[PDB]
Amino acid sequence: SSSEIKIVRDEYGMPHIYANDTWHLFYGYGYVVAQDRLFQMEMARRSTQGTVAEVLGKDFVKFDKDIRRNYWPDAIRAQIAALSPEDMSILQGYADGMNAWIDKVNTNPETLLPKQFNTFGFTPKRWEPFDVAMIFVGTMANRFSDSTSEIDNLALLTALKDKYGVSQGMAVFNQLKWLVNPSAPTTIAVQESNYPLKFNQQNSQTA
Amino acid sequence: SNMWVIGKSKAQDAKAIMVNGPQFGWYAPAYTYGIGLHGAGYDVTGNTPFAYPGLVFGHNGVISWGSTAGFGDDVDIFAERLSAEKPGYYLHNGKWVKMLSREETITVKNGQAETFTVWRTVHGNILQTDQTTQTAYAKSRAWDGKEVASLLAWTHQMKAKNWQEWTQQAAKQALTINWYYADVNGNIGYVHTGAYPDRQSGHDPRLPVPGTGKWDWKGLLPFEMNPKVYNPQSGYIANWANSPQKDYPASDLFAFLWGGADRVTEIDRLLEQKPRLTADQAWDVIRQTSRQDLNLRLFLPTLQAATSGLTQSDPRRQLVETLTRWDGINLLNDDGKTWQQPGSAILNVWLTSMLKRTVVAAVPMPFDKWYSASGYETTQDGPTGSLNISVGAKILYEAVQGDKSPIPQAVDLFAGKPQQEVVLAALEDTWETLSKRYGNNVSNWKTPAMALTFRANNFFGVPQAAAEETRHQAEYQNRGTENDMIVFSPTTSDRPVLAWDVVAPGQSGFIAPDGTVDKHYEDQLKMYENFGRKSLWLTKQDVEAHKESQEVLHVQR
Ligand SMILES: CC1(C)S[C@@H]2[C@H](NC(=O)Cc3ccccc3)C(=O)N2[C@H]1C(=O)O
Ligand SMILES: [Ca+2]
Repeated sequence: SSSEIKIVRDEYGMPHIYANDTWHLFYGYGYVVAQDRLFQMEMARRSTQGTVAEVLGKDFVKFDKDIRRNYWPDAIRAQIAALSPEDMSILQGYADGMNAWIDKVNTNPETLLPKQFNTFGFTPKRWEPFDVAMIFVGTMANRFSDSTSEIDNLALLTALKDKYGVSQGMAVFNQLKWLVNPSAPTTIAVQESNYPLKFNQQNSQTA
Repeated sequence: SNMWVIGKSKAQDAKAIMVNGPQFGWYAPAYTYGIGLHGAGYDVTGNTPFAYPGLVFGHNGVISWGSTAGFGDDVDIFAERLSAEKPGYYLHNGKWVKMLSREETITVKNGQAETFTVWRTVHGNILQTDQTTQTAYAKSRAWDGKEVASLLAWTHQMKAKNWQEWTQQAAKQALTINWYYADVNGNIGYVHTGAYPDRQSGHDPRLPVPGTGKWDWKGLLPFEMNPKVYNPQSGYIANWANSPQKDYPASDLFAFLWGGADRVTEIDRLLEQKPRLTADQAWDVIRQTSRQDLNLRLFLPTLQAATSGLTQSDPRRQLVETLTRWDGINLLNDDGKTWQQPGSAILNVWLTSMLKRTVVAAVPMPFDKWYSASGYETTQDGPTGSLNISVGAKILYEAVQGDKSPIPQAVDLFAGKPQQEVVLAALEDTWETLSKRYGNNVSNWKTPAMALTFRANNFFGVPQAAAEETRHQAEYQNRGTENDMIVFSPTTSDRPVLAWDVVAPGQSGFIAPDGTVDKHYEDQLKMYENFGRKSLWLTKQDVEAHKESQEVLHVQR
C-alpha cells in the first residue's frame, strides 16, 4: 500500500528506505536520520538559524547574530511556498519522519533520548520544512557558496597605491591578485574549450 | 576537495571509474550520512553531508555523481549611497528607496537577550556601514532566490539516466559547485555549475561596485557559458579546487589563486604515470596524494640551481641533497609520531624565510601578514581541512619562474638582488633554525608528523557532540572527509556497477542515556585510517543479503 515504509539497515548500520510515494520515501529518510544523528542535526539546525546561544550561552551570541545577518529567512519561506505539491512532499515528508521519532524520544526519554541532550540540558523539538531546507541553505549556500573579500581587496589596493603610486599600485594588485593566470592547470583542457569572456582588471567601475 | 573521473580510454578492466574526496574537515559524529532510497522514482545509494534530501556522493545503478567546491566569483559587493538626512534609505535609479529591515532577538542561556536589526537593499543584506562616508555595503549573490531550487536540483539529479537528463538538473543548481558524472557506458563529464552574474562593461569583479544603479548586474549568464566537458580527449577529469577552464576567473578572495603552482598537478602526475588505471590503482591515488608534500615539486628546482656550485661540506647544499633524494611522500616512523624524512620541515622553514624576504616585504602592513603563511600552518590537533600551497607561495612561484611566468612582475620581489642570493640566505636560516633544534646530523632528525582529529564541534565551531567524543588519528592524510569510488562496467564482475565508501567514525552518533554507544558508533574509524572501504549496496538482493535489521512502518499522511 501507499502507507507502508520498509527500512533495512546493512552490516555497517546504513539504512535503505523502501516506499511507494514521495512523502513516504522522505519520511523514512527523516525517521532514520532522527535515530542516528538527532543531536548532530539539532545542533546543525541551531547553527544554520543562529539559535545556538539559546542552549550554549554567551560565547555564541556574536555567532548567532552573524548567522542571522547573513540571510533573509522570509525569502526562503517564500521559495518553499512556491513549490509544487510533489516538491513540497520531499521537505514535508522528511520533517514529518523526523518528528515521528522525536515524539517517540520525548515519550520515552529514559531509554531513547541521546545522552548529549542530558549533558547540554535541553530536549529536542519538532521540525518543519523550513528547518530541513535551512540545513542545506545554511551550509552549502550561506557558507560554501558565499565567499568574497572585496572590501578587503579595495583596502589592499588603496594601500598599494599609497605605497607605489596609482599605476604601479594597480599593477602590483594585478601581480598579487591576478584576475586570470594562463598557466593555471585547468580541469578542462584548452583543446576542448576556453571561457569566452574577458574582464576589466583596473577597477573601472569607479574610473 | 578532490575528484578524479577516469573514462573509457584511461580505465583498465572497467569502462569508467569515479573517485571523490570532498574535504570539509573531520568531525564526530561523521560529516556525511550513509543512505539508500528506493521507490517513488528513486533507486540510489551513497552518503551526503548533514543527511540532505539529495545525495551529493552516490550512484543509481546507471550513472554516478560527485562534487567539489567551485570557487567561482558569484558574489559582488555594492556600495550603497546613503544620506544623513534620510536614515534607512539609499539612492537607486534616481530615487531614495527604503531599505527592508527586520528585528531579531538572540535568546541566551543564562544571560540577557540581545536585539539587533538586519538591513537589506535590492543588492542584498547589509554587511557593514561607514557613517563617515555615508556608504553601506550590500552583499549580492548570483544565486539569491534559488537556494531551494538548488537543493531540489541535487535531489532530482539522482533520477537522471544520461548526460542530458543530468545536465538539465545541473542547470538548476545555482551555487558555485563543480559537479561530475560517469555512467555504465564509460562516459564521463563535468560541469562547473551555478548562477554567475552578467556584469556591466568595465566591472572589475575583485572590487566593490557603486549601488546607485549604473553598475547593477544585467542579469545572469546563460547555462551555455558554464564551463563543462563531456568525454574529454585526455580520458580523465581531475580537480583539487583548481580552475575549471582556461580564462575562467576564480573567487575574488585575496588568499585564493589559480596559477602555475597548483596541487592538482600531483593528481595529473599519477593519472598520467601509466596508460590505464585499474580501480585499485585509482583508489591508491588517495593514499599517495594524501601523503604528498605539495611544495617539493614547486621549489626543488630553484633550490638545486641555487646550490649547484657549492662544496660538499656546505650545509645549504646538504639540505638540498636531502630533498633531492626524496619523492615528497611522508611516512610515519615506527614511533607513530615523527616523519621518516625531514623534508617538509626543511621546506616549511625555507619557504617561511623566503616569503618574509620577498612577497611580505613588498606588501604594506597589515596586508603583509596575508602573504607570510607557508601552508604548513596547523594546530597540535592538526589541520582543520586540506593542505594547500599558500597564496604567498603561489606568488613566489611566479617570481622564481622569471620570464616563464605570464604575470607582469610590477614589483621585483627580490628587490634588485639575484634570486640565488635570497634562496641561499633562506637556506642559511633554515640550517640555523633546524640544526639548533635537532643538532648537526640530518640523518637522525625526527621531525614531528601532523595528526588528524575528528572534532566534536562542527565546522561552524559549534558543539555537535560532547568534547570527549573527539577522536584522534596519528597520521594526518590530505584527503576527503569521506572517500567514495564507483566502477562502471567492470570486466571482473557481471554487475554494471560496483561502489564503495567510508563514513568515519561510523554511521551512528547515538549514545543512550546510560552512556552505551551504538553498535555503529566507531566501526569505520580503523577502515578510514588504513585506506580501507566498505561496499555500498544498491539492489534489493544485495541489501537483503547484507541485512542486519529491518523495520516496517505503517503511516498515513
Ligand atoms: C570557502 C570555504 C568555506 S568552503 C571551501 C572548501 N570546501 C570544500 O571543497 C567542500 C565542498 C565539497 C563539495 C561541495 C561543496 C563544498 C574549503 O575548505 N573551503 C573553505 C575555505 O577556503 O575557507
Ligand atoms: Ca566578486
